[PDB]
Amino acid sequence: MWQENKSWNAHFTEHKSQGVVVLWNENKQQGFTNNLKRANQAFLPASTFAIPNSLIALDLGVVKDEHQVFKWDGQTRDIATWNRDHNLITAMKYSVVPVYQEFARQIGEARMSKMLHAFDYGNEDISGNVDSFWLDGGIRISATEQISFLRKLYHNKLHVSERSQRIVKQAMLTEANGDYIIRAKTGYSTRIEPKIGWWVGWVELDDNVWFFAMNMDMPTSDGLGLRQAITKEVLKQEKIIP
Amino acid sequence: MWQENKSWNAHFTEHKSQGVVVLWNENKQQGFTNNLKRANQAFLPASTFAIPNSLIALDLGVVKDEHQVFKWDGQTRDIATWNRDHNLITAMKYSVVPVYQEFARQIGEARMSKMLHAFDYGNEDISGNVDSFWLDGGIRISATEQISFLRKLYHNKLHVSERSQRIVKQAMLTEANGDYIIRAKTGYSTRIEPKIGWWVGWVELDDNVWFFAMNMDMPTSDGLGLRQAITKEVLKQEKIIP
Ligand SMILES: *C(=O)[C@@H]([C@@H]1NC(C(=O)O)=C(S[C@@H]2CN[C@H](C(=O)N(C)C)C2)[C@@H]1C)[C@@H](C)O
Ligand SMILES: *C(=O)[C@@H]([C@@H]1NC(C(=O)O)=C(S[C@@H]2CN[C@H](C(=O)N(C)C)C2)[C@@H]1C)[C@@H](C)O
Ligand SMILES: [Cl-]
Ligand SMILES: [Cl-]
Ligand SMILES: [Cl-]
Ligand SMILES: [Cl-]
Ligand SMILES: [Zn+2]
Repeated sequence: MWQENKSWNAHFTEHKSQGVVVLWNENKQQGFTNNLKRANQAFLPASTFAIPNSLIALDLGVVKDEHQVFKWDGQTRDIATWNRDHNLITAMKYSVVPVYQEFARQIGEARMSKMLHAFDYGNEDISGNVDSFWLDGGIRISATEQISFLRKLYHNKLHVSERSQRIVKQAMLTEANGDYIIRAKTGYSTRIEPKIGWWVGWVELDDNVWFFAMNMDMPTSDGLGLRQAITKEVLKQEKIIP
Repeated sequence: MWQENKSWNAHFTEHKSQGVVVLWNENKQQGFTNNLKRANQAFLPASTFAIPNSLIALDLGVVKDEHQVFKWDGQTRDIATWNRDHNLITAMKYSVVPVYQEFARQIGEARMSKMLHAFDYGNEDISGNVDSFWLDGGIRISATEQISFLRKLYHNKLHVSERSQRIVKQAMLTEANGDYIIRAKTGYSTRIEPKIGWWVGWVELDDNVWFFAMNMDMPTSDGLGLRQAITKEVLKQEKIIP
């Protein structure tokens, strides 16, 4: 069911990094990770919460479709890509928290809490601000729990409309070529130690789907690109992508 | 509305090719092409008919979803990738005609004809075999008419279910990265002269969509890569993609 491949640790060490990568082979129903312990340690989701947030906002009508413009509120913020108008697609690409904070406010505590339990998402705890608990509140999720959640979304098995799940998987589109499609979401948790980076999603092949969930210590922002780089090095090592 | 930029002809001549590239800027409602007349010249759609064929097959229940497997019929054909099982996604990726011919037969002449008129697709003429009319029958469509049809598909404004249009646009996914998304379908018409290549689809940017339809004379198969190459060289020249 679960095998620990410690050879993947070389990909972390070669970049002076530490963390965990979790892969799940959907065809054979087998999981693989370099660190079974960290694979099951729960962290703040941070921007990876964009996925369940978007599904709920769509299903409840808070967002009509992927085209609806979310106008800038005027306030100029630290990340330049947030200082512009956005829709559901671009909000996910640039992890525009103000947009998702508005999503959560209109959803409300009671509906957020019920939906996350319906999703079986993480520790299902929204303690803190209804609109920042995924950044500095009580919600925690592990890499293996991210896989379980992503597998339901892939199969349209989440307790929301099929349309909601199709739209969010469209927004998750990150890379595509003749060899594979990657649908994924990055995360960068800074408000509580340990500071970590996330990359969760899956790789679509012609005849299989490989889900992945990785997190790594991120004491500084210069190594953010290692989230994708280390994951792809493991994918390349396992001959899942060329 | 329309503007002719004859400088793009260099991209055809430098490859000893002739053809047309038609671009449509969705935000500005403006069109650009190297050849206004050939932009309106109608040809057999060939494999680009996979788009309306898939929409109809989905809307009528011929195809249940993008996962339904269509078993290889055992008949060994010249294109190896056709000699395997396929779903709606890999059927479009590998242009598997036998799959689409099975689609057409189950749709029927009467429903095929009614839907192409509802789609306002080309000259709406299905004369010939119900399972080969887009290959060697009477249907004809121009590059500008392809854009007209694709614009309706993008906006979910075709006379089919929204789910049907979302699934087909997922199957059209051809390339994606941090700069753009290309949803498109290639074509290669070899049954009736003149032999031509097609590439129709659109480029998704953060804040705009650039629809494109190109076709070119294809006397020899070694030029098939020029369908994408010439299109991307024009896209680069217009600073649409890096
Ligand atoms: C979500 O976790 C946070 C935001 N998400 C990300 C991320 O997933 O990378 C960032 S960092 C952002 C991405 N690249 C930008 C950059 O370095 N430059 C443009 C120079 C910054 C956000 C912090 C959310 C909690 O804020
Ligand atoms: C459709 O027009 C025909 C098929 N479509 C294509 C095509 O769009 O390329 C081919 S060629 C085949 C599939 N893609 C491969 C390719 O482009 N190269 C590797 C060069 C090989 C078919 C002929 C249909 C009517 O047969
Ligand atoms: Cl933040
Ligand atoms: Cl699992
Ligand atoms: Cl998609
Ligand atoms: Cl053929
Ligand atoms: Zn060239």
